[PDB]
Amino acid sequence: KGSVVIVGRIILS
Amino acid sequence: APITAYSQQTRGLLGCIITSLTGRDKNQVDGEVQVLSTATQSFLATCVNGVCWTVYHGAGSKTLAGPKGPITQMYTNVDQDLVGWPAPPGARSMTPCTCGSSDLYLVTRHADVIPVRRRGDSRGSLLSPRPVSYLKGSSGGPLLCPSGHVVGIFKAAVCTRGVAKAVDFIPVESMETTMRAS
Ligand SMILES: COc1ccc2c(O[C@@H]3C[C@H]4C(=O)N[C@]5(C(=O)NS(=O)(=O)C6(C)CC6)C[C@H]5CC/C=C/C/C=C/[C@H](NC(=O)c5ccn(C)n5)C(=O)N4C3)cc(OC(C)C)nc2c1C
Ligand code: NA
Repeated sequence: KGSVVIVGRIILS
Repeated sequence: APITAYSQQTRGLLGCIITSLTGRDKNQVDGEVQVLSTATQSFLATCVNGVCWTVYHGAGSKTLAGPKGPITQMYTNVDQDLVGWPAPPGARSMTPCTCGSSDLYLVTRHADVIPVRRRGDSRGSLLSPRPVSYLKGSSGGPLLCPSGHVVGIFKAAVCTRGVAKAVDFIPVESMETTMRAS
């Protein structure tokens, strides 16, 4: 019942 | 060239759990694609025109942890499997694809950029079949035109015997209708 969390990212080139 | 990608992890197990409970994420946000996690699942989100879009089957009705506290979904469409939150500051916002190329790419959570042939509005074929285990956790990941503009987000895999030959996606068109409706 918590929030969704950003745990990482993807950088596009 | 061609389109390439890499991933950077920003949080560990413990921090993710705590941020989940507080709804507060003070971390710097960057990149076109966010790797998201809930208590039980991980998946992707793509930022397009200032909204971070993902699948309902990952996010449900949940808020997104943010710098000012939990962010409420601005768009929720259950049957279309689509949700969106206003993109936190720092996410790189993608441009929807115009030209209408049928030569696509799917970007996975592993930051691979894989060739897809668009077969219809919401469908594309993986030019090389992949194991379903490889695609798992990539929902919400972008399908891109050759220019790098976004055609939609990964929704579901068509698979048999553990191998996926094709993917269903949510077209940027469905995002605008969802925005127009609400
Ligand atoms: C065509 O429209 C669809 C298709 C599938 C949907 C859905 O699928 C549910 C959820 C969805 C799914 O797993 N998506 C994926 C995924 O990675 N999910 S995930 O990230 O691991 C997750 C878990 C945390 C979210 C992309 C697939 C990766 C590999 C997963 C491989 C193994 C499962 C195959 C299955 N394929 C299909 O269901 C399928 C293939 C062809 N058709 C017509 N349906 C499938 O992809 N899914 C079942 C859930 C859902 O939930 C909403 C109703 C809220 N809505 C869907 C809708 C609308
Ligand atoms: Na890569």
